[PDB]
Amino acid sequence: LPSPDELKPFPTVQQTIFRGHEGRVRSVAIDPTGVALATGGDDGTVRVWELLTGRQVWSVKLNGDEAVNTVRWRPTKDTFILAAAAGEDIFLMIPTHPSVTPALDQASRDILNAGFGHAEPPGKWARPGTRLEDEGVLLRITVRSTIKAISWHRRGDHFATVSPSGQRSSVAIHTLSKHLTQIPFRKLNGLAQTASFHPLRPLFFVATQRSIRCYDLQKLELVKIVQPGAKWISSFDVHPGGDNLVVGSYDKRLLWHDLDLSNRPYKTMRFHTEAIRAVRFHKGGLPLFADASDDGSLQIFHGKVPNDQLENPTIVPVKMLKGHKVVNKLGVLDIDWHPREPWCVSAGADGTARLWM
Amino acid sequence: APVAQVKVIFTTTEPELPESKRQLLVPADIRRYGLSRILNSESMLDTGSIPFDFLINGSFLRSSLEDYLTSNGLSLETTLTLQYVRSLIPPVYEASFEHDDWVSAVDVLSATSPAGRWSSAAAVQPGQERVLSASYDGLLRIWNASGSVIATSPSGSHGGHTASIKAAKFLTSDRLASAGMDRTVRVWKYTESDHFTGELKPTLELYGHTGSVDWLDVDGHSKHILTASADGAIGFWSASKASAPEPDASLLPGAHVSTAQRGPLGLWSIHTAPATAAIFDPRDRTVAYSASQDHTVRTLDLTTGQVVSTLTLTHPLLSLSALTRTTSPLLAAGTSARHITMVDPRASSATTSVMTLRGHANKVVSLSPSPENEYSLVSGSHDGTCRVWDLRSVRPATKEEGSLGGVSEPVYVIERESWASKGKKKRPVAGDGCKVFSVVWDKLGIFSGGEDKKVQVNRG
Ligand SMILES: [Mg+2]
Repeated sequence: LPSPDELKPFPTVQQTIFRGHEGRVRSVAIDPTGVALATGGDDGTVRVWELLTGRQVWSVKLNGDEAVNTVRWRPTKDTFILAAAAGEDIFLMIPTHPSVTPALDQASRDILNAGFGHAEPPGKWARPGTRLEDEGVLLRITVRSTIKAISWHRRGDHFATVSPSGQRSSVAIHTLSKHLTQIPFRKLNGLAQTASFHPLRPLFFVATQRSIRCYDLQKLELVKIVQPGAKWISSFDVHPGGDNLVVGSYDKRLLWHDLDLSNRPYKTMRFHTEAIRAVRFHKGGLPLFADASDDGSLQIFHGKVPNDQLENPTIVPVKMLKGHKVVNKLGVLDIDWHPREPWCVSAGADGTARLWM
Repeated sequence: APVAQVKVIFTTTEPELPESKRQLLVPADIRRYGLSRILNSESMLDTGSIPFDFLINGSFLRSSLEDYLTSNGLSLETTLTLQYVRSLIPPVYEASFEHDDWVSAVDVLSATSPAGRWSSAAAVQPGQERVLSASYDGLLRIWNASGSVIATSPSGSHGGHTASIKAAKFLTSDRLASAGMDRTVRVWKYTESDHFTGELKPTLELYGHTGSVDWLDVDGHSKHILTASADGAIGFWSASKASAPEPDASLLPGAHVSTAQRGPLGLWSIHTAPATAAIFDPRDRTVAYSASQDHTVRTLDLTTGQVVSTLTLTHPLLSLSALTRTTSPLLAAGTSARHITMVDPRASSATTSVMTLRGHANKVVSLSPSPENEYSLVSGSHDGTCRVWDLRSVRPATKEEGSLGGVSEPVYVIERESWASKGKKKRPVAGDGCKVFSVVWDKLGIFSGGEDKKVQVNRG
């Protein structure tokens, strides 16, 4: 009901461009401290950047033949560990960065080494080789099929990977402190697209093409099935309070789910002429979320979760961000918010990452 | 015939006028042109051709006097108090210093520059001033008048910086200070055999910060250094090995936890976000001001190492600068929200009477005050431009801030000559190839370095 003018602050302008990648930038991720950006793309390189200036401070080529599909930081500030998926491997590395003191390096290495010696398998843990080791890449985890999604648990000892063509092994939970990889959900039936942990509870969301399955992690049992009513789900994100979802789809529908009231969508939002590639909630208290589409644009929304005063979520579109160039019918592929500020970064098929504020 | 006239009262800040001749009858249709030759008359000040501008209640006079009267609620027999000022001699492009990488920092060693004055009170210079340039390649460079490199800092392999340099300033003609992504602050000694040959040798390696050291202020009299770092801490340092404590050995490049290695006199983690600025108070060296992305300006008592005051603005702060008015302390704070905020450190929060400098289209990451006009200063932004401000120019705020405080607009815009050279009338988006990282205003000129790998010189 309110107008965008009353709903400040939200990003309106392009302010920093990250250049260096060749081919599509498939993923973007800002470090836990909001100081650095991480990117991965077609050229199979992972690149870490000085966020506001847009300076590349570190990079590594993990695999010559495989593009980096996704990059996700470990959400802990006591370490500086970055995860990257290329092909069927997961790489855990410590980017060379001014924040990495001798102390922080050691703390990070200890976290990566702890699992060692804990008494076609789901996961293969090993050193990645001297070349990658020299650049700070310390672990390679090999799963059965190509990885399209990485999702950390907030405490940073668990992370999930999703391989849409892995069939029975499409969804894996990895435990860092044990170097353990499990396939805990065996009749999931449908093509797993992505997954996420829960911000406050021991729950786990798995998105298939048409629905999102919610699991009890303690019992490994299905609790409920969220029904977005989309023909192909591309992405979803959980609100920090754990009771709300935004869902993106190739059908071009953006969906808000009020989990407390029903398993069907509360609102359906169509602001794109092409498929939606990614959705992301701001995780630091600002009532904002955004979607990314192949039409080259990002739509920023005002989204307030229900409370005392609010019987329903207040959803108001505030700004559409344009600037990414569409290449081969691909536009914006990934989004991430700053931990505290109303700033978002976008992954572009045009070979760039762009900072908006 | 008696043309319609306006009564005016001339007043000024700049030495002035005899009170006998300050009130005057003047043609209502007159303009800035006519009013300044009246000021340049035999009668008034007998200055032949000094160009003047005129401020009326905080606004410059771009049209005739009557137009101002009708624009407002004045009645053409209202007495206008026009305060006249020197017209800004436009700082046009003059030269560029080419680098192979991004220029992160800029500073000038001149007779009037702070380091030059400290030097006189070790050597001093006549017509041979030096320009210091830090680069993301990790090397400092010293330039002279004709834009040629006199000296260059040694690489990391030889005791130099082992990462990109973020900030660097002249302490004196004798000593430099620099900081960067290697979490160190390095004190240098500059020697010049002859005026086209120089040398930089590391005096101290200073350890302390847990992240990139991005901001640097120095005092050449006491040999002290202020630093703001991404770790959210403000560092207070001595540039002499004698008064500098021993380092935290865990922060040393040796640990797996030649040049003397030392620590800070004070390192205070007073911010919940990257510390973007830290400067000495112009009036009192015992006092320091810090600015950070946590939206706060904090005042530091250096002798006790305590936060005696905290000011909380609306937006993240990326740059800070101190002004003389010593009638009061006055700071300029560059914001990530593309504007500047003028503040008095002890306010606790911004009153309705707060001044804002608008015009920039990107992050303002650098600031420098005018050497000759106390009321003026220059800003450096990621939009690729440098904007000159006159704090005497001020109007009420519009619906932009919903009529909160007052707003000043630039009196000049220094464009990036690298971009302007192409003749294109379409600007880089997001400061694509032209971001400005550092600007310094000296009487020798306005020097600005940035992403375009150039130190750009502007002067009248
Ligand atoms: Mg609940």
